[PDB]
Parts: sequence; structure tokens; C-alpha cells
Amino acid sequence: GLIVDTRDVEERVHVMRKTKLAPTVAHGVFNPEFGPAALSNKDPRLNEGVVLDEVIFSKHKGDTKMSAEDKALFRRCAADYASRLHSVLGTANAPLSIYEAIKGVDGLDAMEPDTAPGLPWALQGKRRGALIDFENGTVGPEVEAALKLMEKREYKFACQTFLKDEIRPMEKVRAGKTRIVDVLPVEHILYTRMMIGRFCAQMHSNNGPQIGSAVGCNPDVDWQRFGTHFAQYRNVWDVDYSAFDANHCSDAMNIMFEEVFRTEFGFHPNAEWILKTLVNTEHAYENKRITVEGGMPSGCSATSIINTILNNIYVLYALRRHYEGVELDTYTMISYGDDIVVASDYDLDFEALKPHFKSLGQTITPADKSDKGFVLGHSITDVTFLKRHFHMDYGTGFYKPVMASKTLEAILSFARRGTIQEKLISVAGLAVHSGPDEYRRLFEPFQGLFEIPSYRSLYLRWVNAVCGDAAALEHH
Repeated sequence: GLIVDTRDVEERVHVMRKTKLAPTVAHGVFNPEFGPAALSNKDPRLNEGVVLDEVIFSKHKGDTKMSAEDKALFRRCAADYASRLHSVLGTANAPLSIYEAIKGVDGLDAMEPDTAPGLPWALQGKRRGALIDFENGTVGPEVEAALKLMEKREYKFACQTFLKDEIRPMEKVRAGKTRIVDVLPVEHILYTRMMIGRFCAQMHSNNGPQIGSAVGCNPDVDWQRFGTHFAQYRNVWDVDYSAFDANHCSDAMNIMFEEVFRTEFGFHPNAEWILKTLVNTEHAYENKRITVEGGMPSGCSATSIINTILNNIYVLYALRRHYEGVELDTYTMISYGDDIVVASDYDLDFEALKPHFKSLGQTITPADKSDKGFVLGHSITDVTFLKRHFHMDYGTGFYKPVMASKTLEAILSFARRGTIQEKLISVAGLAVHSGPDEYRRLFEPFQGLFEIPSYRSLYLRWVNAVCGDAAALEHH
């Protein structure tokens, strides 16, 4: 986005912290080229000249203003995608009750009871639980007051910059490439969920190529569904973006919000309004207040869904800006945020699409760097989606999500104190797909210290998850 103003204020919003990640027994064995991101400017690992503040906001290099002709085309694309989306999902998009927004509904998890509350609550020493009764699904006086301002469209707010405590490749760690979470006030998240939580739950429940979204999918069971679909096309491309979320221009955001969340599609008039509050935002970092025009805040409610919707419209837009007669059936795709897989029987020239994506402020390049240009002929077995490859399981003939061993090793090398056992059971679910031998090697360091699921048990669990009938047939 475009930083239009920077100012210093009296109130200091703390951002520096201590990492909660520590090495595990596997770290000494795998020696991963990864480490916890720097959470302080004083971190000795940072390179000379690295100012955490600056690096974090360096992604904002402008808000691309689209021509009248391009915005008209973009609206047509947004409306065409919206037509497909609501045709598949239906129009039961009315507001969620306060209780439902807090507790959740089928397809939408409940809100986090103890995560950051945002501003100005964090400066007042108030935690989320002091504002909302998460057990009974009710809100206190402070939130109630804020909701009234939102119903009247008079609500104002500032985002709290939060450093993401996570593992990253060391090269990025040293460069100070610590990612962030733009924490919005809890009442804002609550109201956003009230306005579009219904729609979000439905998108989760209907994930797939038809609506171009993988948000809410379960790789274990869905890779077979996604794999068989894409294996049917002549060409498959996996695209990479640079700062996808930060480079969404205000024109694209506003237009998308205007065409997708219309009252005629079952949404309350305030759904478009609350989403639009995300376009021009104020961010607090220590004593600084930075105003940014354009770009999607990080971690805001429905972030994955919004980014995925934009990704779908971007592809339709770019193809139509280059070719004539392009429609939704000209190609097929699936995306999760900035992650994306596109396919078509037509020999689409993605290299030529670069300038068209640039008109949106987005920079695309092939996911496969062993080629300074897009090529034809790739298949579903050559792409990576959600950090997973599409491999055929020889035992069943079903596709399974396989993660790179270097990635798994890195994941296994660090953990928050007291969570290792639970983390291992989770990663085991990801590692089973790498096969018996690699599975054994990856968990070898933990043997005897923690309970490691047998490869056999996880494989059987997976077969039934992907196809219950197949699991049953094996018993005739």
C-alpha cells in the first residue's frame, strides 16, 4: 500500500518481545537452516543497518491506481466471479447473532478467548475476557457501545502491530524479515464476523475448484479430489506473488467488496461498509502511527477468504485483459490466500500475463524458479500448493499431500515449551505421507521420550478419511 502519513504520539504501543520457541532434540540432528524470527532490534543475529521498524513496513511501496477502463473490466470480472460464487453457495448471508459470532457455527470456528484484544484495550490493561463473555456468548458495555457506532457507521479504530513469533529461514531472519499480525480491536473482528461470518462458513463448507477456493479444506481427504480434477487438464501452472496481501490496491479492494457483498446477495448493508474500513488504515508501532492507503491488513477477520476471492478475480481479469472471449470455463483454479494452482487445455501464455497482473500492482513469477519464465506442459504432479506436493499413493492409487522433508525437519526442530507431545502427534499426520522410511527417520530423535504414532495406524486412518468405501472394500 501507500504510506500517506507517519507521526509520533505520546502513547507507546509495545511490540518487542521474547520468543517462546526453543530447540527440540531434533534440532541437533537435523541442523535446519531455520530459526525464530527476530522480535527485537537488539537481536545480535540481525545484519548491520537493519532497523526492524523499517523492514516491516518496507513492503508498502505505493497503491496502484487503475485506469477507468481497467476498473470497469475489474468490476465485470468481480461480478462474474460473484455470480458463480453465490450460484453455488446460495444467498443465506444474513448477519450472525452476537452469540453465533462469538461461539461460531458449522463451518466457522469460535472466536479466540485469550488472544490480543487490540487497541485501546491493550493500553488499558484489559484482556479479551474482560470485554466479552466467551462462555455465554455475550458482550460487556464497552463492546455494546462500539457495536452501536458500527451500526451507525461512525466507528473509528487503529491497528496494533504484533510481531509474529515463528520459525523462518535464517537468511530472512538476519535480514530482519519478521512477519507481522495487524491486530484489530476485538469488537471489529466480532462485527466483521456478524456481517459476513455466515458467508465465510458456507465458503469453507463448499471449498473446491468450482468456487476456486481451498479455504477450509482438509488436505488429507481433499488432495484426491483436487488431484483428480487438475490431472484432467493439458496445462497446469503454479504462480508465485511478491507481497500479495500488501499490494492489493484500493481500487481492487473497493470494487471487489462492492460486487461480492451486495444486499441483493443476502448481505446486510453494513457488510460492505465494515470490509471497506480495511482499505485505509492506521497502524500503531511503539510511539509511531503510520497511515496506509491500500493493502489487506494481516490477520484481520476473514483474511484468507478475502485474499482468495481477490486471487480468483485477478486471474479472470488478467486473462481477459490479454485475450478475447475468456470466461470462467476457459480455465480452472484453486487458491488459498496468495497460494494458487491454475489449469486449462488452452495453451495460455502466462509470461505475457505479467504486465496485466502489474496493472493491479501485483508481480507474478513461476513457483518453479528453475525457469525465469512460465512454460506449458506442467502437470498437477509438478506443483506445490499449501507447501504440499501431489503424489500418487501406490498402495491405494489416491493422491496424498507430501511435504518436503527439509520443511518437516525444520518444523520438528523447534517448539513452545510444554507442547512437544501434542506437536509431534500433529506433525505425524503430515509426515505419514512421506512414506515409511522417511517417517521413521524424522521421528527417530523423539523415540523413547515421547509417544510417536505407528506409521501403520496413521496410514489406515488416512485411507478411510480419503475414501470410506475403499477402506470397507479392503475387508471383503
